[PDB]
Amino acid sequence: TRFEDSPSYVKWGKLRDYQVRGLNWLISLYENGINGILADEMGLGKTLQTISLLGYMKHYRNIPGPHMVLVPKSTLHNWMSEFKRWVPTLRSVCLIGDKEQRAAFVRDVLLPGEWDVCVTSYEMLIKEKSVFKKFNWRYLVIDEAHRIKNEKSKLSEIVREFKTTNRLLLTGTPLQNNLHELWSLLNFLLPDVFNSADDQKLVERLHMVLRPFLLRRIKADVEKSLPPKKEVKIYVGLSKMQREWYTRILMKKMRLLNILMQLRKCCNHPYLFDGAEPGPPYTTDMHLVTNSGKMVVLDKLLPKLKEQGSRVLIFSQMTRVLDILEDYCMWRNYEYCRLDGQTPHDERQDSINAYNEPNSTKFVFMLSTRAGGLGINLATADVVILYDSDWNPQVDLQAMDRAHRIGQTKTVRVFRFITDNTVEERIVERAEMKLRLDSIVIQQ
Amino acid sequence: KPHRYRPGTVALREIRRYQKSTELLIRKLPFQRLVREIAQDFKTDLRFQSSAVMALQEASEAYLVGLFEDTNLCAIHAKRVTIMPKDIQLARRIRGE
Amino acid sequence: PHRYRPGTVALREIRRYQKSTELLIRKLPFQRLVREIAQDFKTDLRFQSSAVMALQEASEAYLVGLFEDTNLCAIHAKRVTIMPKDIQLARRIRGE
Amino acid sequence: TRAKAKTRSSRAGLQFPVGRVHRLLRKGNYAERVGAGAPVYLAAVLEYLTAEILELAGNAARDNKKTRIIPRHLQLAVRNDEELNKLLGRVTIAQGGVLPNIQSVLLPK
Amino acid sequence: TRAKAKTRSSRAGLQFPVGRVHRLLRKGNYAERVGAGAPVYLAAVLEYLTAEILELAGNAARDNKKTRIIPRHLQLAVRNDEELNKLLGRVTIAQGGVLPNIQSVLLPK
Amino acid sequence: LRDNIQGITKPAIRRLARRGGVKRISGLIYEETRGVLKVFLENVIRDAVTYTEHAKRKTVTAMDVVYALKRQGRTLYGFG
Amino acid sequence: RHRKVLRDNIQGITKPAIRRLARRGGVKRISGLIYEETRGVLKVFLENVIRDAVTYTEHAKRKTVTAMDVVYALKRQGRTLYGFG
Amino acid sequence: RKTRKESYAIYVYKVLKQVHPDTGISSKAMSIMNSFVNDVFERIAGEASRLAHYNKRSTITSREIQTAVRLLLPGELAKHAVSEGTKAVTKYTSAK
Amino acid sequence: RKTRKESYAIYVYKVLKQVHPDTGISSKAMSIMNSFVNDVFERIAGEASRLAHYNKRSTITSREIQTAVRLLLPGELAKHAVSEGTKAVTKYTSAK
DNA sequence: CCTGGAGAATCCCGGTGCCGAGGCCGCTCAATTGGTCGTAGACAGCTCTAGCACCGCTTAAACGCACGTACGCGCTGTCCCCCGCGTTTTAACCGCCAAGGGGATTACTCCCTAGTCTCCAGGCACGTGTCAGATATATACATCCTGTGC
DNA sequence: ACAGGATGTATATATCTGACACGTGCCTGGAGACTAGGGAGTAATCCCCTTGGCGGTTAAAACGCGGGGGACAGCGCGTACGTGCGTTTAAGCGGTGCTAGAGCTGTCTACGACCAATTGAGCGGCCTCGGCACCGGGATTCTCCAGG
Ligand SMILES: Nc1ncnc2c1ncn2[C@@H]1O[C@H](COP(=O)(O)OP(=O)(O)O)[C@@H](O)[C@H]1O
Repeated sequence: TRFEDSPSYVKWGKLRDYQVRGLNWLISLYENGINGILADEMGLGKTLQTISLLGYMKHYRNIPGPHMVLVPKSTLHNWMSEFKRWVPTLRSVCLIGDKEQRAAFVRDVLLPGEWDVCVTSYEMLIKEKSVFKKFNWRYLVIDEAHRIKNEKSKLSEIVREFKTTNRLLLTGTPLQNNLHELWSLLNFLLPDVFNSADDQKLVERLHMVLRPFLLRRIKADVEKSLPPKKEVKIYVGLSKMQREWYTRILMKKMRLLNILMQLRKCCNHPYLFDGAEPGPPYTTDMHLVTNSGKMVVLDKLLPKLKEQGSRVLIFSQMTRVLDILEDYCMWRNYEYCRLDGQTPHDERQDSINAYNEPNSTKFVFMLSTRAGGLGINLATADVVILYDSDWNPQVDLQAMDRAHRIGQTKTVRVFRFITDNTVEERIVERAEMKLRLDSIVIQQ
Repeated sequence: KPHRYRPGTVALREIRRYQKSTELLIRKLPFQRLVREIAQDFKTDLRFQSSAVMALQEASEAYLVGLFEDTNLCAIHAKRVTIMPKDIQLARRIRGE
Repeated sequence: PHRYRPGTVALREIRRYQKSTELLIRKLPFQRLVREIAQDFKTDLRFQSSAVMALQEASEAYLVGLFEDTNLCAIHAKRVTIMPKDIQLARRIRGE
Repeated sequence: TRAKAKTRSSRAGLQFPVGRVHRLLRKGNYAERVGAGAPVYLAAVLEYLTAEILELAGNAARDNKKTRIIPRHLQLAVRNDEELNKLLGRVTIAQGGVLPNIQSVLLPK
Repeated sequence: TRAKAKTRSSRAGLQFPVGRVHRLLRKGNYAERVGAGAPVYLAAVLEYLTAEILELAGNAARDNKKTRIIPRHLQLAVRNDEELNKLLGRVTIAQGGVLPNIQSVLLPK
Repeated sequence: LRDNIQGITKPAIRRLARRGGVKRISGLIYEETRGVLKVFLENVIRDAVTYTEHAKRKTVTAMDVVYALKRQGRTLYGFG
Repeated sequence: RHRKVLRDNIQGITKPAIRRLARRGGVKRISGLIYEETRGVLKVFLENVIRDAVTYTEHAKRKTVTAMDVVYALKRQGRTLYGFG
Repeated sequence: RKTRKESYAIYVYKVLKQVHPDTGISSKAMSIMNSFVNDVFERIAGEASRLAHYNKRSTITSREIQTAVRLLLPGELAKHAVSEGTKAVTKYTSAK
Repeated sequence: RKTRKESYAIYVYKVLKQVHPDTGISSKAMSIMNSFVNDVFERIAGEASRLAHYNKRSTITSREIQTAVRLLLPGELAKHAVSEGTKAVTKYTSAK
């Protein structure tokens, strides 16, 4: 009923066997008048599908009205390049910068109305609510749809208050914690169908309710490469001082406000605490790996990595853990670099390029679990270590597959440290519960 | 070459502006940190309601403003325009610290 | 002849009166003043001795505290002599 | 039958809750017994004070070209008045600011 | 038959009247009910404060070559102690006088 | 009655000032101090007269004066 | 083993903020040593109020300081505050 | 649901409408007025209780409330408030 | 012999004889001490009543008295007074 | 810049008066027993707020600097004002006496208030929508500052 | 001394938004009627304390005078502060993620305080005496002030 190959108006865009079916589904959803969620996850041309959908609407239909694509700041340049390179005819404009530049843009382009597609970040959307609502929008595209996964939030209510005809959500993993968030997404999509808060009682009804507005695909169905990854779950016991601090925090002079987060920075390394460190001098010798179980196992395991293929990518949860591992690496004088949210934005891309250089002598690369830009092509790594596990198995999976880029040839193997019989086991148990729920709901 | 105001015009304009306004002048997060640090030595592991911090900030602003008024009056008594620690200590001792 | 310098007699008086404890306003004039003030609010008023004595005590203590504050203000103005402006400043700061 | 109840407030021509005042007096541990006319007297006094302060605040609001009374208007009304400034001398009004007051020595000449 | 009466002052070892304090607390209308240990606590606190002030006054009176405590001695004792002076800062003592204090500027050069 | 405030004499003002701790006194202090005494006394006596009027009495008592002083924040020890 | 410190919390209040307060008070010219004195005065005032409020909260057998506790402390000191219940 | 909380907002709004028909009020201004009424009520009731104890009575009456008002309020306000209270009590007692 | 009047005179005399075995007191000093005891008792009791009202309880207990003394008395006096009162209440509880 | 004079204050004795300290009397309040009832302690479930470790953006506000200028401060000179002392006048202070109001107590009696039950109607929590009050721009007006001319 | 040139500030106008004012539904506390008890008003009696008056005395105040010291105005100066400007950063906002601490309605239950009647000892009032404080007097030491 629809074209099975690349249309004419997309130049040098091939639409290889997945963009074609996605675009056909999007066109069918427009014809049926129901909004949709595209959840093929990182690996498929979601941007190309949205661009080609807009090009189809502009060319085959005569409705090139007010179009808005909401993207994070880091993807603005990428989206603009895709717009200008793959559908050049659909000329578009973007909004970014300080308040005076916003005034310049609205007075020069937005208000004159010669524009067709406007691309803006979340913060600029919040700042320009009154200056954006005046246009009768036709399409509303939200990349990283899990940003609005929670109701009662400023962005969610603001995007609800917009006058729009249709909308389209882009996300990798629409379901993260519970069905309440997916209900929020569906209620935003269809304003009236899902107003309520409501193996046959479950699963089946969920699948047949979620079918009409969701898609899920796997890269390996046709890519058939990129060999799989093995996760090794290393249980590690703690040291005597770790046990002592564990008991002292558990029973209850320091600040003990959030007991769970106190036990957190304590099952990892007691030197994130105060008083565990030695006296006034800071002697970086044996006040290190030999006093924590995870650090002992890490110092046992790293030399094997050195003797083998190497290139260990390290993922952590605390920048304090990042700093202590930095001190350990400088004590061992290992080639390393540190990247986190605190790293300046320009200072991150050159670091990635240096670690991904064809001849990169750097061995240790430390990144926080969520402090990435949702991109970071770390295709040159071979070893991935998860020093900590969060409450988001989806975030853990995304951090795992961010080093699982196509370019990768050596199969990357994941490590997961767990302090047995501690709060890490609880964390992993809740993560497993959430992961099983998300899989059984979405993946099938 | 550039136009400049005399030493004292901008001060009077600021006085008019701030006596016309009603908001708070100290920063919220620094004030909260100060309050928590003070309360910690009295008793450990304390939780503060967001209204209590605002009430404390209001009282602190009012006390400091009244003290500065009386300090300025003392400085004018001493035939000066500047306020000084001598003036502050005198005002406190007269008020009955 | 024999004459003291201007200020030693004052210091001796200061020491004498700060060492003593008895009242320093004449009882009959103070009593007449109190009755004259009390005439306005109500006529044919009678008093007890303890009431007049307590009024005199409180009035003297108030005046002594006011004079201490006034001396402080005069010292602050780099002076030794006290002035009505110092009295007014003390009253204004104390809150009257 | 049973006579239709008339509120003591409307009986005494007030706008304040005489019954609630009686309950608060009786539960306030001020004395063992409360007279009938004491809550009426107290409610009338409270109404007079509230009316005075509200009238002054409304005058200030009309002078400032706003039809709503805000704490700044309340502070302006409470100050600029001898009796009210003496009654509320040691009271801090949140978001009240201060009265415009510049000493004449500081003004340029 | 009944045993001999034992005062609660003797029960707690105090010198101040626990029963009189209890009666004053009941009749003063501070709360509806009074516990048994509250009068004992209050009597102990009052006895401690009295002991402190009396020892200060007695020491001052001995320094003045006298065996009788007078309001002058009481005032000297209260105003020479920081904590008691803070407690009784707004208190006037009849026939107490003032602390001898001359500002250094007024002293002869 | 009249002319009773002048009963508060310059030597008495001087003695009170010396107990305060002052050395030199201006000539214009005296009438200011008399006015201060007048206003303070009027406040206290008015409150005491209110107390004695409530008591339905015609004699002002030391206890009434003490009650007035306490309600004005000037507690007096040693009179009841 | 890493170390990094920022500043003291008494220095959290700033000289421009103190100048804004003085301008609202009516001050035109300010000396340079006013700021340490103002920090001391504010610290003393806060320590008194916080002591009273924490005493109230301890008597309530609670771990959370409330606006009502703060208002009660201020009223006991003699600085009745309206607008916070 | 929620626990009931009582205040004087309705009565303050009614008095405001009587004294200024076209005038509103903000929530924080209402909180200030509620605290003001509570403070004045507490002051007057405490003065009345102290008077009752001083005179060795047990009943708080209109005479005690009037005396407390005259002690608290400063002068012209006191006399106007006394007139208001006398009118209120006379109206309440006249035939009811 | 008119109606009898109470005071803390004998108890103050006993405390004085305990602390200083060879010192006497005058009538004015006794009046001052009696007024002091009355004032401290009034302050502590009023604060305890306010605490009970704030916490919505109908009793005055050792906790209310202790919190009141910690609010009123400054610092070292508060600590010593709390120790004395706790000791006395412990002996009363043990002997009852 | 030391001397020595002349006042002021300090110290030791002796005599007086009175107020503190002790000893009795009588009653009124506190201690002792017994009974009860409600207030508070303890649990339980719901739900809502605070905190701790972060991240990601944005931008107002803090920070450091240069520079000239009022301003604080020290020093001087003048003058009159306040102080110190002796004289005369005045009114407090003291003691004493008389007279009468008025505070203080006691005995009766009644009316006013606590306490209860019944009914219902005002007041409170909950939604909901519309106007008054921010906010943003472009004018128009008042203030100030310096150079220019006199 | 007076113009004009730049800069802040007020005023009109249009827009938007969220909080205030109103209507609904329901429940809980106030009003009506009744009873019973004691708190307080009312009259009478006493006696204490206030007031009014007088006369002698003596300190205290009023007054005048003379002169040295402090207040006040003026001048100079060199320095700390106010003003404008570029650079850095930390506040403020918007988010996640979870768990406890207290407000809550509901509930149970038990022990601790109120209450009553009896009775006795502690405390206030009254009366009496001796030693401590006070006052007067005389000798010794201290501090201030002029002179050379
Ligand atoms: N031209 C292409 N067409 C389709 N898929 C591609 C193309 N280039 C790369 N990919 C796949 O996409 C993945 C990276 O793209 P990605 O960043 O996931 O896009 P998106 O962010 O839109 O999901 C790689 O793993 C690769 O296998």
